[PDB]
Amino acid sequence: TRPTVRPRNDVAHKQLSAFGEYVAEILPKYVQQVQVSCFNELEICIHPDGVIPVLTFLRDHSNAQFKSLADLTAVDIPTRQNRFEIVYNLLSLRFNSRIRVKTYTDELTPIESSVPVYKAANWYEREIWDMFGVFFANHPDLRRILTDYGFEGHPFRKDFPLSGYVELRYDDEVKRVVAEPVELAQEFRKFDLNSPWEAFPAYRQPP
Amino acid sequence: ASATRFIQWLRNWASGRDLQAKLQLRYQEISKRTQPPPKLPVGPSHKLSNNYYCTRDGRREAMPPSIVMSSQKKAVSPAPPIKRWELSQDEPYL
Amino acid sequence: TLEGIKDRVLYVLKLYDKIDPEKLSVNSHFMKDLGLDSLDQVEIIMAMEDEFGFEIPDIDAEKLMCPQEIVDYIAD
Amino acid sequence: MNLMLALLTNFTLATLLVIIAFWLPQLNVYSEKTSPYECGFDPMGSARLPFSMKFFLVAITFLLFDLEIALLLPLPWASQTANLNTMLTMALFLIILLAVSLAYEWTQKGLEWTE
Amino acid sequence: GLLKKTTGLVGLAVCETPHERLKILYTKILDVLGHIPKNAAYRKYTEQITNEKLSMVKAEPDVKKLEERLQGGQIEEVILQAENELSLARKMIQWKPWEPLVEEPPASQWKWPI
Amino acid sequence: TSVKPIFSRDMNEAKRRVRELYRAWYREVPNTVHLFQLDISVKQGRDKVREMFKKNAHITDPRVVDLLVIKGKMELEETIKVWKQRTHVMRFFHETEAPRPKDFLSKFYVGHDP
Amino acid sequence: TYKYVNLREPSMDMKSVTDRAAQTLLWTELIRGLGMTLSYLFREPATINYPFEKGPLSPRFRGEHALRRYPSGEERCIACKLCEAVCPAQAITIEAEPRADGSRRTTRYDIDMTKCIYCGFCQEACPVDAIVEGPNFEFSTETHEELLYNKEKLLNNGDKWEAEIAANIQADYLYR
Amino acid sequence: GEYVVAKLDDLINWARRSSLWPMTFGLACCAVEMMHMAAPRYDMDRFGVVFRASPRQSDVMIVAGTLTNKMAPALRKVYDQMPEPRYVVSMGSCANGGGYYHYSYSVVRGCDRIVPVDIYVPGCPPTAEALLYGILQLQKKIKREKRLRIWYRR
Ligand SMILES: CCCCCCCCCCCCCCCCCC(=O)OC[C@H](COP(=O)([O-])OCC[N+](C)(C)C)OC(=O)CCCCCCCCCCCCCCCCC
Ligand SMILES: CCCCCCCCCCCCCCCCCC(=O)OC[C@H](COP(=O)(O)OCCN)OC(=O)CCCCCCCCCCCCCCCCC
Ligand SMILES: CCCCCCCCCCCCO[C@@H]1O[C@H](CO)[C@@H](O[C@H]2O[C@H](CO)[C@@H](O)[C@H](O)[C@H]2O)[C@H](O)[C@H]1O
Ligand SMILES: CCCCCCCCCCCCO[C@@H]1O[C@H](CO)[C@@H](O[C@H]2O[C@H](CO)[C@@H](O)[C@H](O)[C@H]2O)[C@H](O)[C@H]1O
Ligand code: SF4
Ligand code: SF4
Ligand code: SF4
Repeated sequence: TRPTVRPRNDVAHKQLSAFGEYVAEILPKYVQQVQVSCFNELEICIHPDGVIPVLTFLRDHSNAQFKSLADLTAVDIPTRQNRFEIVYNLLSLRFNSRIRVKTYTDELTPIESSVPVYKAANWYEREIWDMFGVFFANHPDLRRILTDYGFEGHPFRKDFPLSGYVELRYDDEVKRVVAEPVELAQEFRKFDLNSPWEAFPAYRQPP
Repeated sequence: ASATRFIQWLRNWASGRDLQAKLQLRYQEISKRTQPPPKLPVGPSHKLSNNYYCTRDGRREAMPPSIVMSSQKKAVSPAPPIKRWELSQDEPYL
Repeated sequence: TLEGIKDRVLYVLKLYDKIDPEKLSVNSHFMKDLGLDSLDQVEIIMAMEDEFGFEIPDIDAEKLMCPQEIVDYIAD
Repeated sequence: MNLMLALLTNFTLATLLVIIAFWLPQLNVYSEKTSPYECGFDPMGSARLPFSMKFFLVAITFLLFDLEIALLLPLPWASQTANLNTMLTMALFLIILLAVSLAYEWTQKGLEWTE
Repeated sequence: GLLKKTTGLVGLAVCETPHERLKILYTKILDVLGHIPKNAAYRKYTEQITNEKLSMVKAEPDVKKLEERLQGGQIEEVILQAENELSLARKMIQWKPWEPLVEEPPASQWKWPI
Repeated sequence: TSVKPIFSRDMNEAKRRVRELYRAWYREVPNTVHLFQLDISVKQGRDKVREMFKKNAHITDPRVVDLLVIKGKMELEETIKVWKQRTHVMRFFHETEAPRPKDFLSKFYVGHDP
Repeated sequence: TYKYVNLREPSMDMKSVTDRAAQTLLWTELIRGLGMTLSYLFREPATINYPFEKGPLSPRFRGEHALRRYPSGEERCIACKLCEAVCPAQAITIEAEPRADGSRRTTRYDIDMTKCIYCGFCQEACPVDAIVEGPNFEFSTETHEELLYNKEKLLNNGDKWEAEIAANIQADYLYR
Repeated sequence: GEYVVAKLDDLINWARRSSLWPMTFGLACCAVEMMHMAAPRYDMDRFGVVFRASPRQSDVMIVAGTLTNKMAPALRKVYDQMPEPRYVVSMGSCANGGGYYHYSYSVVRGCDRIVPVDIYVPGCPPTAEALLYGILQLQKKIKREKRLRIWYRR
């Protein structure tokens, strides 16, 4: 018990590993990877076709009972062929446990809407569509939720610029708010912070 | 604190409490605004020996995730079922 | 009212200004002779819905490519 | 006369105040300033569109109850009659029938607003 | 044991005959699982946990004691879970997730960091 | 080269969706000018609709077309339900933009941008 | 553990029933609520008499920025740019060069006070206590441009407020 | 002549600054410190400052928080719907110049791109007392107006 180091909990690591292979055994059609992190978080990585079967099994199965959808988000990784990682964070009140389910898609491929599994997903999927452009099929009412009406682009994409492409002001001539190409009085200053020396050997990637 | 006895009585009766014992205006029961200097303690790693950083480096004990299954016997649940909460003995019914 | 159908249809096409009324003929093809594009054709079809007052589903609409074809469709 | 004088003064003063209010201040009128208010965003449709009344049945019953008072307001004068035996019976009769009508509408859910 | 007046959860009505209702639902689940292939892990695992729950219901006639044994909250919560499991079993027949993986991911689809 | 469709399985199916959207936009312009009290004409608005459809006439991916129609339908829903304000509707006309000459010499005089 | 906030079945004895009928008809619980606001009417109000009376602050208060000096009058800032790097709002802009005597000093030190989040990170990062957030919070202006501070403004703030700034730093530096 | 209009300015100015009614209009964090200025310790009402929800019955707009592009047309609308004279107080870094979201694609870099601003109150958020300083600074601005004196000399 060193004061500055986070303690490691191995009973949970074993419990999550056991349930991880339990899920993989039951749903081999869709499960591609199962892993447990060093802070004890189980992640299931699945084929996108299995969004509804996997989530439904986790919600309803007596040994799962993940009744609460904590969060549904996406991550943009431009280097990947399927750049968008879709992340479901589920909570089980019965077993006081959490699980993360991950799938993927690209710009032109839709994902089945999980609203039929969790009604919480309605606005989460609207946010993912609005900020990343990932279309969800058979969504009850898909449309922008966070951006301005008529806004073009998906800001949370890595290739979308931080300050966007347009900006607003009030023009007295036309007596309304107008949109114009963005010019900044002070450009945002890019900082190169990365140290040129490796920090974490344990995560080194083979050459 | 300057209220007269009659007014103290009146607002006590109207409220139904003894308002004077727990006034909401602060007087001289608060800490002084000039305090003596502190002398704060140091942490466990303030040693001159037996203190090599490589024995107390949390970031370097972090490891990548354990791959349980990669596509490259009894049933289990994620954890034991949660115990049912017990009612409070302090005040079970508000 | 078959006789009046032909007259009404050509009345619509006269209003539409993308086409020359002297170039116009009951057999002239919208895309070929008249030089119109697809959207232009869609606009013409909408103008007929307003006139004869009934829907012209897209499956039907794309076939109607000459003034004569429209009058034939109206008959039903 | 006095009453007519009093009413004229009251509404004459009110009109004078409105006149002053409209011609004293400096005005700057333009379209956006005078556009209909609705929390910063343009109104969606006309405010002249029909506005459903959920208490419509209570509103009609008010018309019938609002005429009971005309029949009952003479009661202080009626109490001066020689024929008090007939009075009290008829006064109590009207109020009871008014109470019965209220009970009927109440028990038949006429006072519940439509959803 | 005297019947409850409330389950404590809004919208979850108190069940008058929990033991019989559970036996009906557990039997139905076992009937539905008979149409799944014997080698499917869903069948073997769901049958196992189902038979353990059904055995408890048949051996404990007291609703309080039975709730303590099932460890699933109020007995009406257990009935709801049984209904949810039965709903899943029917869906799994259409999905057939015991089939082999539909598709491998691209080479570095799950590699992190890049 | 086998991918999951969005709606239309091929260009012919996609184009039908485009024309259905175009009709809806064409029919809505008179209401938009009336409802938003725009000073433009019904012709000016309909010309703008044509211009927005014409700039995407070179697409040959049925999936890219389906997304354009999806965004067009959402764009129309905001207008009809008056979620957009007049500022949002008039952003299509860039009324406060000083025209930017597109010839080499005019660009050469004004700055370094190509 | 848990407790029930609203799960009590009221008693049905004629005294308790009659007590509640009196409550319904005589408005006793609404009268009781009137007693509470009456009691407040006769309490001394908590209002202070601003600007003649001020609210209490602490030596850690994060207010208007100022650039400080050494007792000799030399500037403490050595253009290390640690404050500019840590600024979460990118509100700091710095340029530096060797001074006429070779000293490492800034020729630009701007704080855009309409970008700043008054977070105090800059005074944590500074290794020489050059940039601080002083105790002044009453510097609202009539124009936006007046809130774009350059080095001359910030140095004047340091000279203006140094007497108080030094005393506050003296009271709190042992917690840092 | 000069003496009468001089006193008349003093009167209309005194009435306008002694009876300042801000629009009930807050945007984000800074609206919390606006509440604390209405709370007992500072009691804005004692200066004659009273919140009123309707723009028609408001004299001051206190822009208290971040102005996004989506909100910008609405803020301009309710400002235009105030009768004159009207004043705008820009409260906090976000309203003053975008602040900590200055470089965001969805934020207006200062509410003075949308409305004219009389007073800028710095801080993130300005303390309740700092806002009260700004309101009293706006009052002293109104005390210096010379509407009739200038009219007389036209
Ligand atoms: C309970 C009842 C309470 C009633 C209270 C009534 C107010 C009592 C205090 C009155 C003091 C005087 C108020 C003057 C305010 C004028 C508004 C203003 O500031 O505008 C600036 C203007 C100055 O405008 P300007 O000429 O400098 O420029 C205007 C153009 N732009 C906007 C481009 C700058 O003042 C005036 O124009 C004239 C000042 C008149 C002052 C004397 C009042 C006479 C007005 C008579 C109007 C004629 C119609 C009769 C109306 C009935 C009158 C009783
Ligand atoms: C000899 C034979 C004699 C025959 C005659 C004998 C008659 C004596 C007995 C008559 C009954 C006495 C009470 C009469 C008053 C009316 C009582 C009443 O109406 O109360 C009920 C009413 C509704 O309450 P609620 O519980 O919500 O509804 C019932 C639930 N289904 O409750 C309410 O009205 C709620 C009111 C809410 C608003 C209150 C705000 C003001 C409260 C403070 C005012 C205090 C009183 C001030 C009086 C001023 C007088 C000048
Ligand atoms: C659904 C229909 C419901 C109908 C309900 C009608 C209720 C009526 C109840 C009876 C009301 C009057 O009841 C009657 O009042 C008169 C007083 O005015 C009384 O009469 C008494 O006082 C009068 C004068 O005041 C004397 O002249 C008389 O000698 C004396 O008997 C009667 O003794 C009493 O029986
Ligand atoms: C002579 C004057 C004085 C006599 C009183 C005259 C008015 C009598 C009013 C009607 C009284 C009986 O008729 C009334 O019917 C409704 C049926 O919807 C009953 O029941 C209803 O009332 C209450 C309040 O609406 C609800 O909480 C309840 O859920 C509902 O069942 C009332 O409890 C009863 O009071
Ligand atoms: S207080 Fe924070 S935001 Fe302001 S200048 Fe310092 S570091 Fe930057
Ligand atoms: S103010 Fe301090 S931290 Fe900033 S550049 Fe100067 S010495 Fe460095
Ligand atoms: S200025 Fe600061 S407190 Fe005010 S809204 Fe912006 S971030 Fe929040």
